[PDB]
Amino acid sequence: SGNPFQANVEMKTFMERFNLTHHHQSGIYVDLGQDKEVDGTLYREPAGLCPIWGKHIELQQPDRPPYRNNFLEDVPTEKEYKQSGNPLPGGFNLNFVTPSGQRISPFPMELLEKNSNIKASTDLGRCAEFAFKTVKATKYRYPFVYDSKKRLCHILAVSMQLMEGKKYCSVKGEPPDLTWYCFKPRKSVTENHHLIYGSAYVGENPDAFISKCPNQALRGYRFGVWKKGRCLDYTELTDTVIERVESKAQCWVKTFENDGVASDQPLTSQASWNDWWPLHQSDQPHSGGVGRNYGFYYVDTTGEGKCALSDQVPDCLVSDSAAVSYTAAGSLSEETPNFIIPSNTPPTPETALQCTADKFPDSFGACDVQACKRQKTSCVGGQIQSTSVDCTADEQNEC
Ligand SMILES: *[C@@H]1O[C@H](CO)[C@@H](O)[C@H](O)[C@H]1NC(C)=O
Repeated sequence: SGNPFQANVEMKTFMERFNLTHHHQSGIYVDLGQDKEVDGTLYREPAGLCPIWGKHIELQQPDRPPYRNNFLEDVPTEKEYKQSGNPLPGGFNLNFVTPSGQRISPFPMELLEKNSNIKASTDLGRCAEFAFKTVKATKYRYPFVYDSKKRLCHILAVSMQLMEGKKYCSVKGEPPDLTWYCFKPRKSVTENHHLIYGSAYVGENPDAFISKCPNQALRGYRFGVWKKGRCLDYTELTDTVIERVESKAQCWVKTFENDGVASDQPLTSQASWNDWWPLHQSDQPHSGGVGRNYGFYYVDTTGEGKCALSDQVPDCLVSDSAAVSYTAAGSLSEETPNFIIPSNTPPTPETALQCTADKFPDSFGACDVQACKRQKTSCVGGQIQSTSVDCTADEQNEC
């Protein structure tokens, strides 16, 4: 009878957007899928094509001045690090100033929107284009953070994303001998949803991410894989991790902070006070975006908020009007926000899940005799429905 989310061009192109292995093509928790040579040494470089919503690097600095514990503060100056002693004060922000003595980052969006050289149609893409178009003279492309609330575009001099261990870096000052404070990738239930992280390469095709990335939570559907002639949401799969959550927010954080998330990160040196970029290592992994990136919040039959998490690139959806499907790349929110909608170039449709009952009639599958359930695909108040129901009484003789 067919997988309905595949028996259509419109469906296909739409299910493709959640496929992070396809367009994003790189680590999400850590993103370092490319190499680039600078001053004769080979460094890792972020390369993912998709923007990562809510992602910030949490620092672990001492809780005393001069330490701000915010990665959007400037990379420190030599003088500032002379004054502070170990570990480094400051944040990850590029702090270069042009010859004119004008400042690179953070850079105002109002300036970008009125620049012809900036050919992107959306504010997020403009920042991205700017990241991509601006790097004593190198070919390295810094990753960037768009502060979408302050409309400032940040270029990040530091590409490192994760450092831990008493062998590498200090935590809150301890041990006190270490040059670097530790830091990791974070997503928070409450903090910083308005920051967007990305490799420069989001900017090469500054409009592409609009339809090739899973930017938003998908409200009212669970990620699923087509099997045994029906859509199996992750709960029905053996490889899936399921964790009890208190709010749909924790689930979303989990799709990004779980152990299996696409990660391009066992370092082999104490970074110098000045090494803003990971070194290329012989055995470095490139995830390509393969990972436990996918997940949804649902409530089970007993009233519990749960969180299914899978590494299976989904190819069908199970309707569940309470559910929200998250990935590592996109936002908690499910509303297209103003900064990825052209300022004007008409918007690109996703009508892939709109329907009428007349042109979209109840279609039933054959009986999965192992689960004694069958696919039913319908249209209810203008939206596609996809669930696994009871077989007929007849078919039941076979389970
Ligand atoms: C996702 O994309 C990759 C590479 O483009 C592909 O090999 C894989 O089959 C895709 N997974 C799907 C469509 O479920």
